[PDB]
Amino acid sequence: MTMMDMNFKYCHKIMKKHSKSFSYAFDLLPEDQRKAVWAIYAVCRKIDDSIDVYGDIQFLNQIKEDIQSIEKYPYEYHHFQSDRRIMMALQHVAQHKNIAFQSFYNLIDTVYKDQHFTMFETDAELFGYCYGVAGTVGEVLTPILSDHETHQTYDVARRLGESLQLINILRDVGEDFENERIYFSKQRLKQYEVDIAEVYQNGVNNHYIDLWEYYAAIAEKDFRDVMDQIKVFSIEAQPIIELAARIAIEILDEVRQANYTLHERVFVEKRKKAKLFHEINSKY
Ligand SMILES: C=C(CC[C@]12O[C@H](C(=O)O)[C@@](O)(C(=O)O)[C@](C(=O)O)(O1)[C@H](OC(=O)/C=C/[C@@H](C)C[C@@H](C)CC)[C@H]2O)[C@@H](OC(C)=O)[C@H](C)Cc1ccccc1
Repeated sequence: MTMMDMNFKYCHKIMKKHSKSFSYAFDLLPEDQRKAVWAIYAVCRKIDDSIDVYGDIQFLNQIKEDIQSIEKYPYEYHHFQSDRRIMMALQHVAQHKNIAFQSFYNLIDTVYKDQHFTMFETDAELFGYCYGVAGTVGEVLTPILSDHETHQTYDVARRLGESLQLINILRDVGEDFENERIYFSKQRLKQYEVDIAEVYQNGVNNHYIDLWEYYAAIAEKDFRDVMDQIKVFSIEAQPIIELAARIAIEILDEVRQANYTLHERVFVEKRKKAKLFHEINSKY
């Protein structure tokens, strides 16, 4: 192992321990792309953690400054302030791919702002947040998942990330509620007559199913459009991106099968993921 190998292996360790769902898919990719994805995943997880868990603006400030050092001087040796091994790997990636640094900065700002979770007033603000935490990630991942760095490729990758964020929301509403988080907008909860705490206590009702399915329909339409444009991605990523769309839809059906429960985390079995992947890439 070279030292750089050890940096990527560390990034992999972070992905493998925490990623119950992304990890299976992304490790189906070829080696250079897989490694780049590990470094991006590790950096984004550290960003998300810094606030949610380790509890400091300064660690987040350190991450931003490290990324800024890489952008300004991609070939200089930096004494990274945040996590050395992760930043060395990201710098290696940036020497080989066009990283959309402003997307990292948008992500960091969104994570900062989320510190004080004010509920979203409008779907526009919810979707603005889906962009900030996940559209941005799709943007970062674009030059890794594709050889085309056109408007269309970034737009598809952004939409894929934001829709994945919406699936995540739809799966985790109970868990999120326990953590003092509601992502459905106040405008939409008000329209559908849903109080999450009330539902958490008294079971799923029809007003809630309707609200949930309103947002699920948005997610499903967005995935169909991503699938329509699968070919903007590289030939090796296409099957993996298709699996992601598919698992996303499978999660929506599991929630539905579990009658929209707020009291367990539905998940797609690893064996079933393999079944879905097999089905998919026989077409390739
Ligand atoms: C913090 C983040 C993780 C949030 C997350 O936390 C969970 C948890 O902490 O428990 C998680 O660990 C888990 O559920 O196990 C999970 C995971 O599986 O990874 O990770 C969850 O994912 C899913 O639920 C996936 C559902 C399927 C539909 C997946 C399809 C697409 C099959 C391919 C997700 O909520 C993100 O960063 C920010 C800024 O949000 C990434 C790091 C961003 C990134 C993503 C990919 C590449 C590079 C960067």
